[PDB]
Amino acid sequence: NWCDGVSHCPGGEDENRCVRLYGPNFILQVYSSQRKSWHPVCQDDWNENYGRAACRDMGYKNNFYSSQGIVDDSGSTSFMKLNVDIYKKLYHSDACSSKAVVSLRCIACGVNLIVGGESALPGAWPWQVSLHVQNVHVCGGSIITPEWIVTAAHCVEKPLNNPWHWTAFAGILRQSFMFYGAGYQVEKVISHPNYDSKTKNNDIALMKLQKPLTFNDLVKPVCLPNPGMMLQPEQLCWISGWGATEEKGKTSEVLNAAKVLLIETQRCNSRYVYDNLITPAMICAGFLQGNVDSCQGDAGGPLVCSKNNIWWLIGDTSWGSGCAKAYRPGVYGNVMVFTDWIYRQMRAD
Amino acid sequence: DCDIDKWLNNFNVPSPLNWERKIFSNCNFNLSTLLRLVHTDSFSCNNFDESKIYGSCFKSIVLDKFAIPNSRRSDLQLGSSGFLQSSNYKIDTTSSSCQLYYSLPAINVTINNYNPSSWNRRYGFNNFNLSSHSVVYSRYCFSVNNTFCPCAKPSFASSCKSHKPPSASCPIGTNYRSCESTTVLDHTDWCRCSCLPDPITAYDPRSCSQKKSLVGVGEHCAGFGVDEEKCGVLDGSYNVSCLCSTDAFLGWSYDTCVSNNRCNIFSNFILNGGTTCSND
Ligand SMILES: *[C@@H]1O[C@H](CO)[C@@H](O[C@@H]2O[C@H](CO)[C@@H](O)[C@H](O)[C@H]2NC(C)=O)[C@H](O)[C@H]1NC(C)=O
Ligand SMILES: *[C@@H]1O[C@H](CO)[C@@H](O)[C@H](O)[C@H]1NC(C)=O
Ligand SMILES: *[C@@H]1O[C@H](CO)[C@@H](O)[C@H](O)[C@H]1NC(C)=O
Ligand SMILES: *[C@@H]1O[C@H](CO)[C@@H](O)[C@H](O)[C@H]1NC(C)=O
Repeated sequence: NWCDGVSHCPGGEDENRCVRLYGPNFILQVYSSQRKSWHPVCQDDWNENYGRAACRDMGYKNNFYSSQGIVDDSGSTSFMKLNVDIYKKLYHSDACSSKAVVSLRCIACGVNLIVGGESALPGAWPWQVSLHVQNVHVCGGSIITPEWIVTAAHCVEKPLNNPWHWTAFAGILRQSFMFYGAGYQVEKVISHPNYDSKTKNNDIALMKLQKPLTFNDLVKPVCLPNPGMMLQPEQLCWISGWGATEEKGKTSEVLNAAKVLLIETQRCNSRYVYDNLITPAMICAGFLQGNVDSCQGDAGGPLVCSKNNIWWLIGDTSWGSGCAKAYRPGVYGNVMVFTDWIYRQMRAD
Repeated sequence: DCDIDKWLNNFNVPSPLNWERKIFSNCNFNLSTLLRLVHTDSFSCNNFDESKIYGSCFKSIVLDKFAIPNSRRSDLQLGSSGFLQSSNYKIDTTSSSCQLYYSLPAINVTINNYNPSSWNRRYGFNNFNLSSHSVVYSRYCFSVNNTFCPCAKPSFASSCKSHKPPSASCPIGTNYRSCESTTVLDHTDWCRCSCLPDPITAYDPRSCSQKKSLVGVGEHCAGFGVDEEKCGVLDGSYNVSCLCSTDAFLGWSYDTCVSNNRCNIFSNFILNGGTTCSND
C-alpha cells in the first residue's frame, strides 16, 4: 500500500517516490507494494527508452547519460522483469535470462580535473557556486543539475526567502571577477519544511535558476548520494569555499580547499564535543585537533567524498562553534537523508 | 666485602615504578657465591663477556633492582618497548651490563609500592591500597611544569551554564586549568577545558598541559596522568584546596610476583670502568 498506483494520499508523498538508484554503481531498484521492499530491475527486454522513463520519474526531467547491465552486488535474490508509470510495468521473478541488472545514470556528474587549505585550481571543484545578495557573497552551494543548486536553509531565512535577492556565480574562482550580471538569476528558493532555526535541524535548501547552466571543462555537477553508499567510518573527503581563512576574518578573494575526515556521530554527541546536538540529519567532518575546517562564509558549501572514482555530495556546511578549533568539528547537513526530498522537488516542476 | 647478595635478598622489594639503586665500590665480591646465595633463574651479559668478570676489577658496580609482574617478564627483553622498559625502567644498550633474574620466597617478600612523582603527591596522591605481592607499574608517564594545577579557577567556573568544571584554589606560583567560555548555537556559557576526556586518550594532546614522555636511562616515571574532571570540586571556592581523588590518577596497573610461591625480581648490574675486584 505504498506504490500500488493508487493516489489515496493528500500529498502524494508515497506515489512520488517508487524508483531509486542504489549504491556507487547506480543500480536501478523499484519498490514493490506486494513485498514492501526495493528490488533491482533486470535487463531482459530493457532499453534506453525505459531508462529515460525511469529518469524522468526520478526528477531528472529530460536528462540521461547512460544505461547498461552489471553483475549484481546488492545481494538480492529476487529481481523484477519488464511486462502506466515505469514502476507499474514490472513484475517479480526469481531469475532473469540476461542475468544482468540495470545500472542507470540520469546525468553525467562527479568528475573533476576554508581554514587550513590552499587555493583551488581551475576545474578542481566544478560544482562550486558563489551565491550573492546585493552583489556581496553570502553563502555557497553545489550544482546538481543544470538548473538546480543545493545550499543551506539558514542562508535564506526571511527576508532572504525571496528569490529575486539572489544570483549565482559558477566557473569563477575569484570574487573580483564575479561581475554585476555575469551570474545567473535564481527564480525560486525552496527550504526544507521541517527546518528548525534554533537547532538548525534539516538545514537544507534548493535554488532553481531561470537560466540553466552550460556545462564545460570548468562547470560540472556533483553526484547526489545513493542509498547504500557504505562509506568508511573515517572517510577521506574535501571541503571548499570562499569563507574566512581565520576566525573573525573576512571573505576570501579566491576559492580555497582542504582535505578533511568524517567523524562518527557517536563521538560528536559525546559531552566533550557536541553533547547530544547532532541529529541523524547531521554529519561531522574535520579534525578534533582543529587546524583544518570550514569558517564564516562557507555556509551552504559542499562536502564531497570520492568513491568508485566519483565525487559524491555527502553534506553541506551548516554550523559549528568557533573556527577550526579543537573539540569543535564543523557540522554539515546530511544530504543522503534529504535526497528523497530533493527528488520530490525536482520532479514536482 | 661488597655484600651484594644481602642487598639483593632484602625482602623489602620495590615495584618497577620506584626501582632502587645501590653503588658498590672499594670492596671485593665473588660472582660464583653471589649467584648461589640467590635463587637465580637466569644470568646473562650484554655487550660484555660474562667469563671476563672473574679476576677483573671495576671502578664501580651499580645495581638497579625491582619486582617483576608475572605477566610482563618478557617486557624486560632488551630492545622491547612495552610498559616496564619504557615507562618504568629503561635498560641501557650501550653500557656493559649483566641482567640477573632471581627469586625470593613469597612468604617473606614484601612489595614496596610508592609513587616517586612529586606532582602527583602534591595534588592528592597518597598510597596504593593493594594486597600483598601486588607489584605496581606505570603504563603511561606524564610530565608537567612547575606551574601545573589540575583545577579550574572558581571565578571562571562560577560563570558556566553548561559543562561547569571542578574548581579549587591553587598553590602560589602555579596557573589554573586552561578553560574558555564558548557558544554552541543558543548555548552561551558552554565551558571548554583541556585534557579531555583524559590525558591518555585526549582528542587533542596539544591542548593538554600533561605531556606524555618515556623514561630514559637512570630515571623514574614522570608521574601518573590526572583526570582533571575529578580534581577540585564542582561549584567550588577559594576556601578549598585543589586536591584530586584517588581515581583521578590514571595510566597505571598492577600484577602479582608469584610463581611456585616465589617473587621474581630483576637486578641490572652495570659495570663501570679500579679496586672493585672479583677475586673468585
Ligand atoms: C503482463 O501484463 C498483461 C497486461 O494485459 C497481463 O495480462 C492481464 O493479466 C490480468 C491478470 O493479472 C488479466 O485479468 C487480464 O485480462 C490480462 N490481460 C490480457 C490482455 O490478457 C499479463 O498477465 C502480465 N504478465 C505477467 C507475467 O504478469
Ligand atoms: C621467612 O618466613 C618463615 C615463616 O615460616 C620464617 O620461619 C623464616 O625465619 C623467615 N625468614 C626470614 C629471613 O625472614
Ligand atoms: C586497603 O583498604 C582497606 C579498606 O577496604 C584498608 O583497611 C586497608 O588499610 C588498605 N590498605 C592499604 C595498604 O592502604
Ligand atoms: C612548560 O614550560 C616550557 C618551557 O620550559 C614551555 O615551552 C611550555 O609551553 C610550558 N607548558 C605549559 C603547559 O605551560
